[PDB]
Parts: sequence; structure tokens; C-alpha cells
Amino acid sequence: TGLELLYLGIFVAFWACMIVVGICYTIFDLGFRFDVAWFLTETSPFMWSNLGIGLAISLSVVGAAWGIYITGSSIIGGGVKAPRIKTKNLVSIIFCEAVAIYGIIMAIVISNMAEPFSATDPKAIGHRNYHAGYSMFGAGLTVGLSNLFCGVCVGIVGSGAALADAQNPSLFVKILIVEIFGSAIGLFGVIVAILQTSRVKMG
Amino acid sequence: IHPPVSYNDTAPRILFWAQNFSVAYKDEWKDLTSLTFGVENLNLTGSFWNDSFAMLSLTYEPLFGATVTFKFILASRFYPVSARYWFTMERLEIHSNGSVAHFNVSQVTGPSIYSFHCEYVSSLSKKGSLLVTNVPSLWQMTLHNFQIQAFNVTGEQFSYASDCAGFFSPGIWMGLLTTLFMLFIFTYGLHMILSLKTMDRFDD
Amino acid sequence: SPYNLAYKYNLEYSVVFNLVLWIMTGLALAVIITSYNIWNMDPGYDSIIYR
Amino acid sequence: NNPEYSSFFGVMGASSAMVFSAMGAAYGTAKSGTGIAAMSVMRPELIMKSIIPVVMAGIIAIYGLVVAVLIANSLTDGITLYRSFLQLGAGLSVGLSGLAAGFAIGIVGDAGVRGTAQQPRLFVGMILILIFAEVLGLYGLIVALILSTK
Amino acid sequence: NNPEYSSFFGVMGASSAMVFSAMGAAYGTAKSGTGIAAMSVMRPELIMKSIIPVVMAGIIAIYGLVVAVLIANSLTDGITLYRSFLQLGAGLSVGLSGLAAGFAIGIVGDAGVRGTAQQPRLFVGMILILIFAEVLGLYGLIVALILSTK
Amino acid sequence: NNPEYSSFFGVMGASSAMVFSAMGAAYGTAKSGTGIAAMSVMRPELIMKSIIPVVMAGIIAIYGLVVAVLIANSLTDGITLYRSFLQLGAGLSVGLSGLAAGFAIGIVGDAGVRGTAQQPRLFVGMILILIFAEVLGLYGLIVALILSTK
Amino acid sequence: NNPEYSSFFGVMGASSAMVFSAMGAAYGTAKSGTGIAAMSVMRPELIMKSIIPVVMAGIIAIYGLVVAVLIANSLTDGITLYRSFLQLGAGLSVGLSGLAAGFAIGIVGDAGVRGTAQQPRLFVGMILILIFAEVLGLYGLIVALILSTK
Amino acid sequence: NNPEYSSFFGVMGASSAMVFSAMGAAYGTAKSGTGIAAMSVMRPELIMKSIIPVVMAGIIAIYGLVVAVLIANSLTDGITLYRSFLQLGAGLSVGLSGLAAGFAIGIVGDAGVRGTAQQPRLFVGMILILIFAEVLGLYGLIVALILSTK
Amino acid sequence: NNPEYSSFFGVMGASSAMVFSAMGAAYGTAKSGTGIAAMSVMRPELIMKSIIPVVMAGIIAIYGLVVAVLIANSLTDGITLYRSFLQLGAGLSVGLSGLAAGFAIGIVGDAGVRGTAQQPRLFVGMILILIFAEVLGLYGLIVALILSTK
Amino acid sequence: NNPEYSSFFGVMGASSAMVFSAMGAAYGTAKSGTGIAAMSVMRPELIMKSIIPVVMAGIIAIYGLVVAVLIANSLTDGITLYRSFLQLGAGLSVGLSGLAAGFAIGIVGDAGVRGTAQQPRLFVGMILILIFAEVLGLYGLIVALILSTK
Amino acid sequence: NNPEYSSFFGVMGASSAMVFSAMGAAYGTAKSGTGIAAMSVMRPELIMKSIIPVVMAGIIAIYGLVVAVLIANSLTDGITLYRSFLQLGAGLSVGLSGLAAGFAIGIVGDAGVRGTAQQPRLFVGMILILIFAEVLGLYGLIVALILSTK
Amino acid sequence: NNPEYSSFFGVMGASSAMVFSAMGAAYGTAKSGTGIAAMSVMRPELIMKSIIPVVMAGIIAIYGLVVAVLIANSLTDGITLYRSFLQLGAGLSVGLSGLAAGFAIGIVGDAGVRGTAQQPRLFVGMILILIFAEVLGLYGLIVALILSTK
Repeated sequence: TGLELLYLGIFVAFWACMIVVGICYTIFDLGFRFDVAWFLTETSPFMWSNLGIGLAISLSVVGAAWGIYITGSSIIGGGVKAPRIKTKNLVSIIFCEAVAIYGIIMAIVISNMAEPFSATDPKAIGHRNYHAGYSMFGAGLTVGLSNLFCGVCVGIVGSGAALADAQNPSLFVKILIVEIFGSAIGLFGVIVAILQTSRVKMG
Repeated sequence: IHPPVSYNDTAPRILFWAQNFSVAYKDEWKDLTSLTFGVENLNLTGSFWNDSFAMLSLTYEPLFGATVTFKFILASRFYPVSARYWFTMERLEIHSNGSVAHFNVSQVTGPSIYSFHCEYVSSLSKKGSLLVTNVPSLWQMTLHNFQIQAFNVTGEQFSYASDCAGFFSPGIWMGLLTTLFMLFIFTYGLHMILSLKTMDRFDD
Repeated sequence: SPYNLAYKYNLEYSVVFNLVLWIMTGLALAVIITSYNIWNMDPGYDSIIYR
Repeated sequence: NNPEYSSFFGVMGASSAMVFSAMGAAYGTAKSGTGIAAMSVMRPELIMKSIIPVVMAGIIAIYGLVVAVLIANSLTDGITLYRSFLQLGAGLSVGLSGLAAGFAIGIVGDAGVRGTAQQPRLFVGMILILIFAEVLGLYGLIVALILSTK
Repeated sequence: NNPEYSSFFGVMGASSAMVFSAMGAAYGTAKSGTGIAAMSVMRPELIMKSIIPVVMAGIIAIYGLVVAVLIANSLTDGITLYRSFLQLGAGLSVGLSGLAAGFAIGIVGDAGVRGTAQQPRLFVGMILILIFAEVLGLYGLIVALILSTK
Repeated sequence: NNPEYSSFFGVMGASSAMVFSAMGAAYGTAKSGTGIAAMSVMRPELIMKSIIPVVMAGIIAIYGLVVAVLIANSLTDGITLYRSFLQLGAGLSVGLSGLAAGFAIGIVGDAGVRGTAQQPRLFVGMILILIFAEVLGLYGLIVALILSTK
Repeated sequence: NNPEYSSFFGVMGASSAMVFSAMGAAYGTAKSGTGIAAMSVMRPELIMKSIIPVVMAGIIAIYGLVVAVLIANSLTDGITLYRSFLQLGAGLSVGLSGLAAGFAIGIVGDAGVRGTAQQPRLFVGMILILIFAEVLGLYGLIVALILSTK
Repeated sequence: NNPEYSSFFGVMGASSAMVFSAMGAAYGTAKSGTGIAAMSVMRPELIMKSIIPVVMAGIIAIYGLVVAVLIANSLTDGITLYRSFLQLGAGLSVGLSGLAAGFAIGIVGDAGVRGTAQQPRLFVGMILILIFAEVLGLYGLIVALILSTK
Repeated sequence: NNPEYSSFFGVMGASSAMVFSAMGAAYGTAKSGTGIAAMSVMRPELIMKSIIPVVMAGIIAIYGLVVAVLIANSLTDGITLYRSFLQLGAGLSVGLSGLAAGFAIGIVGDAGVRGTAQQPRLFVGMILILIFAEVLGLYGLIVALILSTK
Repeated sequence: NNPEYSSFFGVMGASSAMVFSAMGAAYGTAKSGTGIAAMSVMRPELIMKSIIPVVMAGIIAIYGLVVAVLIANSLTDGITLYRSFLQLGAGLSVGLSGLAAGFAIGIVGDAGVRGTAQQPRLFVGMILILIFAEVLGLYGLIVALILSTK
Repeated sequence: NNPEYSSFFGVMGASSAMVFSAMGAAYGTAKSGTGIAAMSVMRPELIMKSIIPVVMAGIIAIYGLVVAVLIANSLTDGITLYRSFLQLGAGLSVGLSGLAAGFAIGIVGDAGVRGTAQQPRLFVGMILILIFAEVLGLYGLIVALILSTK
Repeated sequence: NNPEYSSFFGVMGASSAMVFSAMGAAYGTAKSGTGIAAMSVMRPELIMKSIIPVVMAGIIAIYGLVVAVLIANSLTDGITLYRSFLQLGAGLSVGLSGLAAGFAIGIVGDAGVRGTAQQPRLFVGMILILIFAEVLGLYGLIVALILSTK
């Protein structure tokens, strides 16, 4: 209970304050404040780029860890009464790890796009450079969260497969198709992050 | 209260005020305030105003043994996204007897309906470094509580002022978008670690 | 003021605000969380709760 | 020309398009896959029928991919701010509708395989209920194409 | 004349029409689809009658689609600011009324389908109650049509 | 003369009037449909007579529509902000009163229907407590009409 | 002259008087109708005399209507902030005091009705308790009449 | 002279004095009503005596009202900010202390009446403890009177 | 001369000192009252001794009042910011230490009174514990007096 | 000269040292007092030994008082931010280390006492464990003394 | 030259690398220590083999250490924001990866320890699954070694 | 050149080292002390060995104190932000690593101590896993010493 009330309390108090601020800045005619242009312009392009790089890893690794803990715990729990489980079902672990590898590849590619601007003014930075910062953030967040959800998916269905296999061995190869449809999601997160990255250049 | 400088052409056009106006040449500081505000004989030569450009000009003859003129250069481009005219002081130029020292003015911008106010338009880092020199300079300046308005003025009274300091800054947004992002991540850390449990029993 | 001068809001004001807002939100959450934890603490009177 | 931050909303279009469809397709597949695997122990023959909720949740990932590709191939530093907002609308409109479809597919896929394993006549009903779930991803795609290619 | 960002509200209109109608229809389909799936084990003949909740949840998705298409085809590069807010209004009005209608079609559909398997007479009662659930979508549509064409 | 943002509040009036009344009517109809469905298992005869909680939830949906059309038909470019706040207050006043009425119709509709099966004399009581729930939607209308036409 | 936003607070006052008292009278009606309906199986006759909690819940909504009308008739473009703030205060004062009175009427009405079902003496007691509940809505009205007329 | 917004705090004072004291009085009345009702089955006589916690909860709303009227009479357009903050402080200081008193009267009322029905000697103890609950509002009133008049 | 938005902090001092202390004394009173009530059934004689935790909670409200009064009398139009913050720190320090002592008394009063009815020897242990509980209110007072006169 | 408003953090330091250590000592006392009270029924002799967790909890409040007084004595209107922050950090360092120590003292007091009544040999163990729980407050105090006097 | 705040992001980088990998390794060790405790009572001989998930959780925190040291050795006042954000990237990238890998090692460790105890054929299976979990920490390390040296 | 407000980060450094290390060591101690006192009833001979988790919890607080002193004795008025952020980084880096180690020490202490009473062989296993829990505080220290000395 207490942590749910804390997160709900923060979420409600935050969005209630954004409603009151949104109304108050509107009705007082302060629309020259709330300058989202100022926020996106003066917030450094390096921040967006590096959140993109670090999330492309860490959200993918958070997905793959979630995936490993879920399928690996059923593997071990069923493997008590069915020692055959440990080999065939390891594919659900290898597909979780593939979701992290999709992360690592995409984060290394984004890291190879990061370069020093040597500029501290919005016009001196110029459009290509802001566009790099944002598109690198977006690519990294796209792969990062797509892999997060793919890892949650693969482990879940891998737990399904391992608990079914423990009861009837012939089921494993037939069920295992669902982990392919899971692992497609991470790959689509990679394809989008590739396309978001494909046009950027920092410098 | 010291009376604002009021450039008059058919009507009041440019209003200017400070708590304290000062300058230095070779780091020798002087107070211009009594030489400026409420001075009916104040020399405004070379000043100009237009619908879309403005040039306030303050000339001092006895200052540092030289005729020194201070130019404020202000623009009011329409900005397409914002769809309001936005005032921006572009440059401050110290027209000295020998040459011109150039200062860019940083954050001096606001919506045209409203005026602008700042605690320290200044060349000194201790007072915000809003006046920038890309080259070495013999000059320093500080406008404590600088307030300016240079288009759609009415009467001698300033309109509502946009302040140079809001609830946030670029350094703070970068700070918060890290801290109030990694506190989401630390909360995931804290929610799982606080969800650790132990057995209430052990085996036979 | 007759000239309609500005309210003289200082520089550093975004820093004062992000000190006082986040220090007060930290203190107010530390009070609220602790107060919630002690207010909903188990009073532990199992010897009589059933009689 | 355009402002420097112009491409931010369009980037969040492409990212929302994929991420919320990945969330949809992952929950739709995860939920359905638990159903399929648990069900298959009782009725091992039913796997080749019971994969259909998963293929449906895979189509939601394809909808998120399609719009994210079209947005990403339509991004540039020179983008007008108007098109950049339309690209965000497109990305949310497929992404969150893909998520809405994923939720429905996941819930009805799991109930549908479980029902089907007791009563094989549900299978036609399950396909109809999945069509009415998966078509929300298609409506998200229609609106997202209309926005992203305008 | 108008803010270059003005289209952003009408774009959140088009998205919200679609997204919140999809979330309405998804919940309507998830909830009643679970009901149909469990129900069909006891009364298999009712599959091709009990589908009506799901069909009406699809109609809420259609209301989202109509307004989202209407807004998206009515957006323009230089859109007049109040005409953009009208489009936001239209999009939330149908979108969230669609969500509300979806909530009712979901719960009425699930309860009404299970109830009908217990009680063959309930079918006419369920349909009358589902019309009073689905018409909320239609009122959401009427307001949104009027706003989006004002 | 009049502010740029002025019509946004007028829009939020129309939209809220509809959306919160749809939420109210949806909740009223979801609880009432649950009650009628589970009631009907041992009472065929009541399936028609018991639909009155749903019908009164359908009226809350019309109180939302009426104000939402009345606001929508009065939005325009020149709106002087004051009329837009009046419209927001109208839209929240009917909308959230419709939400409160819908909450009450739901709870009294469920409990009242279940009780009516157990004791048919309850039915006149269920009508009386429902008049007192439905009238909150009417007060919501009265205030909203006054504000939106001041 | 007075700020253009000034009417907003008065309008939110009018809305608040209606909305928060409708929430109060709804909750009071919902709990009271639950208690009445649950009673009826054991005591079919008491369902008429047990309306009184619902009538008092209705009266809380009438107090919020009165202040919502008095505020809504007391509005003009140039309204001074001083007066608009009085109207916001009046609105919240009756509104949330009506909500408070509603929480009381509900909890008292349910427990009081279900008690009276088992104990015919309790009626004479619970009416006094319901009066000490409903008077909160009257205190809220008194402060709202007092505020809105300064 | 004052700024235009000056009266806001003082009005939130007047309203908060009534609102939070009405919430304290509602909570105390709701819990006391539940206790009284639930126990009266075993004790038909104690309903006439066990009203005292309800009366004391009512007295907390009176303490709110007193300050709310004293503040509201002390309002004007020209009010100096100092007196306007003092009125907010006074309003919270009675209002929330009334809410604290009402919590204590609620818990002591419910537990006290239940205990009294199981042991009639408790009645004196309950009255003493309820006075120690009720005086918390009166301390809140002292501070509100001191703040509102200096 | 001195800025306003400065008497406000001192008012929040006085308010907090009364409000959080009254909350502390309320939780102390409420928990103790539940204890004393439930206790009296098994040991009717102990009521007059077992009042001690209620009165130990009672002093917390009074410690709040002392500081509230001291701050409130020390307020003025244009109070020096330093003196106003000192009054805030005092007001919190008593109010929230009062709150800490309120919980401490509530929990050890509820447990201690129950324990004492099962074992009379606990009476001395209970009041010894209530020292190190009630002294927290006193320490809030000490620092609050130091701050209020610094 | 140096910033006004600087006092606020120094004042918050005094309040944090008191309030959080009072919360720590309240938790420590409370949790321990539930232990002592519930234990005493089984072992009426152990009461006077079992107080030591309550005494050590009280000492945590003394540590917070010591720093709070030292801070308050070290405040001035002209306080350089260096001293003002040093006072805030001192305040939190004892306040929250005392809170931590208070958590530990409350848990090991209760567990230590309940164990000790079942086996008197644990008493020395409860003391040794409790010294390691209490010394955290002493470390917090050391850092607070070092900071506030830097 | 560079902005005043510039070095801060690299600092939080160094902190997160140690803190988040500490949390992961702490959880890893706590789950594994619990599994070891529940396992040892039945299979005491097995402990020296069942230490594997603990030592692997300790290795995860070395990956945090290595990066937190590399970042810290790379800090200076004059640091350009590019190097500072690369170092924040290294910080979260090892940090949250180590955190996540620690969660997998903990949960797989607790299972693998309890599983091996009942079935010695799983000891190699637990080692293998944990090697995949450790490699997820190594991926965070690889990118954090890249970024901290870029 | 040096700004004002520089102290906040360095000071929150010192305080966070102490506070979070104290929280860590308080959780480590609370869980271990629960374990020891619940366990030792059956095994008096283990008291003077089962203290080791509590001793290791104390050492985490010492790592906190070391860094908090090392920071507190290296603050100066107008310190550069670079050293000040480094002192924050050091502060958090030990403090939260001590918190993480505190959780691990707590859990291995509770499970390892309670398990030992039924199986003496576990004690040496508990020591080893408890070194792996303790050493995270030491990695936190190593990083914190490094940052605070750049």
C-alpha cells in the first residue's frame, strides 16, 4: 500500500499542479513564459544524446534481466521434477540475452554518432546539431523501451514454455514460436532506432 | 524614485530606468545616476526610433576626460512560431572617443506587449555576465535593476515587465531532467529492494 | 510606484526557488512518509485483540 | 526557415509509434503466450490454432513499425513545425491505439485459448473477437497514415 | 495571422479521438470477450449472439475513427487558432465519450453475456442496456461533429 | 481585442459537459447492467421493469449533450474570455454533476435492482431514490444553462 | 480597469457550489439507497420511512444549487477581483461543506437504516443524527451567502 | 495600496474555516452514527444518551462557522495583505484543528459507544475523553481569534 | 521598506503550531480512547486511572497553543524576514514534534491501557513510557521558544 | 550585503534536527512501548529492565535537541549562505540519522523485549544490539556538530 | 570557459555507477542469502557450492566500481559538457544495467539455490542462467568503458 | 569565479553520506536484531556470535561517518561548484551504497541468524555472504574517497 499511495500522491500532485499552472499561465496571459522553445533550445543537445545512449543499454538490460528472472525462475522451479528442462528451455534465456544485445548494438551505433559541437549559442549550434541531439535521444529511447517490453515478453512466454515442457516434453518446440514473435518486437525497436539515427551528424 | 529616461518623439517612445547605473574605464568606476535620471538637460543626441528598430543614446562629456556615448540597439522582429512581436536588445555599444567597444547582451528579450526587467545587466561574472565581450575590453558596466521598454510604450509609465529570472534556468533544467529522471530509476531500485522478504519458517 | 517599475525579482531566483521547492518537497515527503508509517504502525496488542 | 527544436515532436512521433506498439504487442503476446502454453498441456493439438492471438499481437508491432518508418524517413533538421506536430499525432495515434489493441488481443487471446480448450466451437468466436480487437490497431494506422503522409 | 504551433491542439484532437476511442473499444472488447470466452463453455450456441457487445465496442472505435479522419483532413499548415482548439475539443469529446461508452459496453457486455447463459430471457434486456451504453459514443460524436465543423 | 486562448476554455466547457456526463452515464449503466444481469437469473419478469436505472443514466448522458451542443453552437473567433469561462463553468457544472448523478444511479441501481428481486415492494423505493439521484444531473443542467447563457 | 481573468474565479465558484454538493448528495444517496435496498428483504414496510436520508442528501444538492445560482447571476466582464474571490470562496464553502454533509448523510443513513431494520427504536435516534449531518450543508450555505454578498 | 489579489488569502481563510471544520464534524458524525446504529440492536435505551459525540462533532462545525463569519465580516476590497494572511492562518488554524478534533470525536465516539453498550460504566469515561477531543477545535478557535484580530 | 510575502511565513508558524499539535493530540486521544473503551469491558474500574494517556496527549495541543499564541502576538505588518522565518521554524518544530509525541502517546497509550487491564503492575511502566513520549512535545516547545525569541 | 532569505535553510536546519529526531524517538518509543506493554502480561517483573529501548529512543530526541539548539543559537539575519547551508545539513544529518536510529531502536526494542520474556538470557543481547542502533544517532550528531560549527 | 554546472553530470555519473550497481548487488546478495538460509537447514554441505549467485552479485558491484572510478578520475572543473554527459551516460549505463543484472542474479540465485537443494542436477543450470545474468552487467560495463574513455 | 549557493551540493554531500549510511545501518540492524531476538529464545549460546550482522551494520554507518567528516572538514565559504558537486557525489556514493549494503546485511542477518538455530553449519556461510553484503559499503567508500579528493 504505502509506496502505491506515495507514487499516486506524487503523480496526482504533479499533474494537478500542471493543470493549475497551465490554467494560471494561460489566464494571466503569461504565454511568453512556458516557452517550450526555450526549454528545448537551452537544454543542451548533449543531454538528450547521452540519455539516448545510456537508456538504449539500460532499458534493454532492464528488459533482459526481467526476462531472465521470470523464465529462469520457472526453469529452476520445474527443473526440480523434470531435469530435462535445463537444456531446451535455455533458448528463452538466450532470447532474453538477444534483447540486451540488440540494445548494445544500437547504443554503440548511437555512441559512434556523438561528437563535440564546441558551440554554446542556439544559432551557433544550428539545426542539424539540435536534430542530432533529439533524434539520438529518440533512437535510444525507442530501442530502450522496445527492448524493455520485448524482454518482459520473452521471459513471460519462456516461463509459459518451461512450465508446459515440465509436464509434456513434446510441447516445447511447438510453443517456442511465441518467443520468435516476442523477439520480433525488440528487432522492430532496433529497425526504428536505426532509421531515427540514419540521418544524424553532430559537429 | 528617480524619473525614467523618456525618449520623446511626437509621444513617449523609449522608457529606461535603473536602481544604479555605473561604468568603469580600466576598472575605475563612476556613478552615472545623478548625471542621468531626472536630468532635464540630458544629452540624447544620436537617439532614434522606428516601428521595428530603436536606438537609445546617452552622451556624457566630462566622463573620464572624454566624450563617451552609450548606444542601446533594440529590435522587434516578428517571430513566426510565437506569433507575437518579441523585443530583443541586440547590442550595447560604448562609443568612446577613440573607438567602439561591443557588448552582446544575452537574455534581454520579452514579448512586445510587455517590458523587460533584470537585476544586473552587467559585464561582471559576480553580477551575472549578461554583457559579453568576445575580445579584450577596457570597459565595464552595471545596470542594477535595469528596466527598459522601447516599442508600443504608452505615457511615461512602464508596462508589466517580463523578468530576466524565471522559476527555472538552463542549468536547472539540465539538473532536474537528470535528478528527477534518475530518481524514477532509483525508485525502481528502491521498490524492488524494499520488496525483499524472508521466510517465517524453516524445514523439518 | 508612479512610474509602474517592476517588482525587482532578483537573479538567482530560479536557484532560490529550486532550493526551497525541492528542499521543502523532500522535507514534506520525509514528514508525510514517516507520519504515514508511524500512524499505520502495528500496535501489537495480540494478547487482548481476540478477547 | 523552421525553428531548431522543430524535429523534436516528429522524433517523439516515431518513438511513440514504435514504443507504445511494442508495449501493445508485447503485452498482447505475453498474455496470449501464457494462455497458449498453459492450455497446450491439456490439448497439445490446439497450438497451431491458438497461435492466432500472437500473430494478431505481432501485427500491432508491425503497425508501430510502419508508422515509425514513415515518420523516420520524413524527418530532417529542415522540417516545418506544422509537419512535425502531425508526425507526433501520427506516432501517438498508432502507438496508443496499437497499445489499446494489444491490451484487447492479450485479454481475449488468453480467455479465448482457455475457453477453446474446453469447447472447440469458441474458435470462430475467438477469431471474430480478435478481429474486433486488432482492427483498433488498423484504425490507429489509418489515422496515423493520414497525419504522417499529409 | 496565427501561431505556427496552433495545429498542435487540433493534432492532439485527431490523436485523442482515435486513441481514447480505441481504449474504449479495447476495454469493451477485452471485458466482453472474456465473458464470451468463459460463457461459450456452458452455452456454445450463444457465440453467434453474445458477440453483440463486441460489435458495439467496434462501433466506438468507428466513432473515434470518423472524428480523427474528419479532424486530420481538416488540419492545415496555417490553421486559425480557435479552429484548432475546436478540433482538440472534438477529439477529446468523442475520444473520452468513446472511452466511457467502452467502459459500459465492457461491463454490461461481460455481465449481460454471463447472465444470458444463466437466463435465456436476458438477451433482449442486455441489448436494450447495450444501446444505452453505445449511444454515449454517439453523443460524443454529435458534440465532436458540431465542434469540428463550427 | 479578445485574447488568443479565450476559446480554449469555451471548448473545454463543451467537451467536459459531454465527457463527464458520458462517464457518469457509463458508470450508471455499468453498475445497473451488472445488477440487472445478475438479478435476472431467478426473475425473468423483472428484466423489462428493472431497466429504469439504465434509462435514468441515459438521461444524464443527454444533460451532457444538451449543454455541450448549447456551448458548441455559441463558440466563435470573437469570444470575449468572460463568455469562455462561463462556458467552462457550465461544462464542468453539468459534467461533473452528471458524473455525481451517474455514480449515485450506479450504486442505487445495482443495490435497488438486487433488492427488487428479493422484495418487489422495493421497486417504488428504487424509483424514489433514483429521482433523488437523477435530479443532481438536472441541477447540473440548471447551473450550466444559467452560466452558458448569462 | 479590472483584469480580464477576474470572472474565472467567480465561475469556478458557481461550478464548485454545484459540483461538490452534487458529489455530496450523490454519495449520500448512493450509501442511503444501498442501505434501503439491503434492508427491504427483511423489512418491506420501512423502505418508505427510510427515504429521509435520501431527502436530506437531495437537500445538500439544493444548497449547492442555490449558491451556484446566486453566483451565476452575479457575474459581469469587469467584475473586481475582490468580488470574484468572494464568489470562489462561497462556492468552495457551500460545496465542500455539502460534500462533508454528504459523507455524513451517507454513512449515517446506511448504518442508521440497516440498524433500524433490526431495531425499530433507532429511527428516532438516527433522524437526530441525520439533522446534525445535514446542518453542515446549511453552515456551508450560511458562509456562502455571507461571502457572496460582501 | 494593496495588490488586486490581496483578498484571496482572507477568503480562503473564511472558506477553510467552514470547510475543514465541516469535514471534522462530518467525520465525527459519520463514525458516531455508525457506532450508535450498529450497537442499538442490543441497547434500545442508549440511543438518546449516545448522541453526545454527535453533538460535539456538530460543535466543531460551529467553531468553524464562528471563524468563517468573523473572517468574512472582516473582508474588504482594500484589505492590507497582512490582515489577509492573518485571515488565512486563522481559517486553517481553526479549520484543520477542527478536523483534528473531529477525527478524535469520531474514533472516541465509535469506540466509546460500542464499549458503553458492552459496559454502561464507560459512558462517563467516554464523555471525559470526548471533551478532550472537542477542546482541540476550541484551541484552534483561540488561535484563529488571536490571528484574525491583530 | 520590508517586502511582503513576509508576514505569511510567521502566520504559517502560528498555524502549524496549532494545527499539527492538534493533529498530534487527536491521534494520541483517538488511539487512547479506542484502548480505554475496549479495555473498560474487561476491567470497568480502570477508566478513571486509564485517562492518563488522553491527558498526556492533551498537553501536546496546549504546547501547540503556547507557541501559536507566542508567534501570533509577535506578528506585524512588514515583519522582518528573519523574525518571520524564525516563527516558521518554531511553528513547525513544535507542531510536528507535537505530532511525533501525539503518535508516541497514541500507540503506547493504546497498548499500555490494554496491557494494564490484563496486568495492573503495568500502570507504572505505562506512565514511565509516557514520559519519553510526552517529552517530545516539550522538546518541540523548547526549540520553538528559542527560535521565537532569537 | 550578502543574500537576504538566507535564514530559511538555517531555520529549516533547527526544525529538521528537532522534528525528525522527534519522529525517530516517537517511533522508537512507540514500537518499544507496544513490546513492553504486551510482554508485561506474561512477565510482570521485566517491566523495569525492559524500559532501556524507550530510554535510548528518548536520547535520540536529546541529540536532535542538542543540534537544534546549537543551530538556533548560531542563526542571524545576516547569515552567510555558507553557515546557513551548514546548518541545514547539520539539521538533516542528526534529524534523519536519528530517524534511522529511531527505526532501529523501535524494532530491536520490541523484538528484544518479546524475546527476552521468553528467555531472559537475551537481555544482554538486546542491550548490545541496541547500542549499535543508538550509536547511529550519535554519528548523526557528530556530523551535525562538525557541520554546524564549521 | 565552460558552464559553471558542467562537471555535475559527470559527478552524478560516477555516483549512479556505484549506487545503482550497489542496489543490484545488494538485492542479489539478499535474495541469495535468503535462499542459502532456507536451503542450508536441509542440505548444509551444499553452501560452498550455493555461494555462486552471491559472488556473482558481488562481481556486478565491481562493474559499478570500475566505472565510478574511471569517471571520477576523468573529472575536472574545466570539463566540456560533451565529456560530462558522456560520463553521465556511462554512469546510468553501467548503473541501471548492473542494477537489473543484480535483480536477475538475486531471483535466479534464490530459486537456483532452493532448486539445487532438492535436485542436484540443477547446479550447472543455475550457473548457466546466472552467467547470462552476469553478462547483462558486462554489457553495461562495455558501453560504460566506451563512454568514459570517449 | 565562485558563485553564492555553492555550499548546498557539498553540504548535502556530507549529510547524505551520514543519513543514508545511517538508514542503511538502521535497516541492517533492525532486520538483524529482529532475527537475533526471535532466534535466540531457543539458543542462548548463539547470542554472542549472532551479533555479527549488527556489527557489520554498524561498519556501514562508519563508512558514512568517514565520508561525512571528510566532506564537512573540506567545505569553505565560496567553495567552487566543482569541488562542491564532487562532495555531493562522494556523499551520495557512500550514502546510498551504504543503504544498499544495509538492505543486504539486514536480509542475510535475519535469514542467516534465524536459520543458524536449526543448523549450526550455516553460521560460517552467513559470515561469507555477509562480507559480500558489507563490502558494497566499502565500494561506496572507495568511490567517495576518490571523488572528495579530486
